[PDB]
Amino acid sequence: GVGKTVLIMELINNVAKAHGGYSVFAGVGERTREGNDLYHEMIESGVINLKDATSKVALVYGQMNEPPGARARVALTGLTVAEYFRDQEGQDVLLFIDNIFRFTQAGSEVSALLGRIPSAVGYQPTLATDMGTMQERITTTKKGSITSVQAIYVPADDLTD
Amino acid sequence: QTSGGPVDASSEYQQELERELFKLKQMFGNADMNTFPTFKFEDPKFEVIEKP
Amino acid sequence: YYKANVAKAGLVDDFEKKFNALKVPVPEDKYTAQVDAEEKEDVKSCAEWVSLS
Amino acid sequence: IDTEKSQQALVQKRHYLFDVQRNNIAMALEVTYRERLYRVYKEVKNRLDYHISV
Ligand SMILES: Nc1ncnc2c1ncn2[C@@H]1O[C@H](COP(=O)(O)OP(=O)(O)O)[C@@H](O)[C@H]1O
Ligand SMILES: [Mg+2]
Repeated sequence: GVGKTVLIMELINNVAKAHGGYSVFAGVGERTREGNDLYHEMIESGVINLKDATSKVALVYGQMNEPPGARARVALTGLTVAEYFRDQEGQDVLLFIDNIFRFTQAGSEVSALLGRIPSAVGYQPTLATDMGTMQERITTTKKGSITSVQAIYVPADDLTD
Repeated sequence: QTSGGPVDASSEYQQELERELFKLKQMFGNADMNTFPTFKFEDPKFEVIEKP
Repeated sequence: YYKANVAKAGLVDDFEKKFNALKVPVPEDKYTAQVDAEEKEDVKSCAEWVSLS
Repeated sequence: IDTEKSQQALVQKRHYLFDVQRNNIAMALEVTYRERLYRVYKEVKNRLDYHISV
C-alpha cells in the first residue's frame, strides 16, 4: 500500500508513451482487477490497438488465483517475450514486472512439497540461485537493450527479509 | 573448395551478419567509416580584457 | 600493425597518405598584440605618475 | 615619504596583470592546438581499428 503500482503505472505512462521499442508487461501473482485496469487504460491510451495492429505492448499475466507453478513461471514467460524482442530484433525493450516477489514466493509454496528442508524465514533452500537464473536473463547485451522496472513487494516493511 | 564460395556454402548466416555489422558499425560511429574524415576546426573565444 | 592486418584493398595506404600530407591549422594569436599595446599605454600612464609622485 | 615610495614600488609591480592574460592567451592557443592534434590522431586511428574489428 505504499504506491508500487501507481509508480509503475506512471512510469509506464511517461516512458512507454515516450518510447518506441515494444514494451512488455508481466503481471506476476498480482490482482486481476489491476490487470483489467491496466489493459483498458492501455487500450484507451492507444498503446494497445485492437484494430490496425500497431500495438507496442505485449501482456503476460498470471495472477493471485493461479497455482504456485503458474505464478513461478509467468515471470519467465514475460522475460522470454522481452528476450525475443531484444535478440532476434535488436530493438530496445521495456520490461515491466509486477510483482517479482511473487515469483520468489511461488517457489516457497512448493518447496517442502518437493521434499526440501526449509531455509531461513521459511524460504526455499534454492532462493538465491533461482532468483539468479531468472534475473540474469533480464539484462542488456551487445545484441540489444532491456530496461526493466520491477515492483518488489517487501513483506511487512522489512527490507531484510 | 571455396573458389566461388565466399563463406563455404552457407546459404544462411547473412540474416544475422547484417545485424552484427549494423551494431558493430553503429557503436563505432554513425557516418561512413569507409572514407576519410573531413575536419572542421574551431577557434577559442575571447572577450574585451583591456582596462575598461 | 595496420599494413599487415587490413585485407581491404589499399585503403590503409590512402588514409595514411592523407595523414602525413595533412596540415592541421596551427591557431594564430590575434590577441596578444593588442594587450601589449595596452601594456605600453599603461606604462606611459604609470611612468608619468611616478614622475608626479 | 614612506607612503609615496610604497606607491612607486606598487606602480612598478603593475606589470603582473598583462603577463597573466598573456599567459592565458599563450596556454589556450597551446591547448586548442594539442586538442586538435589528439582529435585528428584519435579519429583516424578509430577508422583504422574499425577495419581491424570488422
Ligand atoms: N503517487 C500517488 N498519489 C496519490 N496516492 C497514492 C500514490 N501512490 C499510492 N497512493 C495511494 O496509496 C494506495 C496504494 O497504492 P498502490 O499502487 O496499490 O500501492 P502498492 O502497489 O504498493 O500496493 C493507493 O490506492 C493510493 O490511494
Ligand atoms: Mg500493487
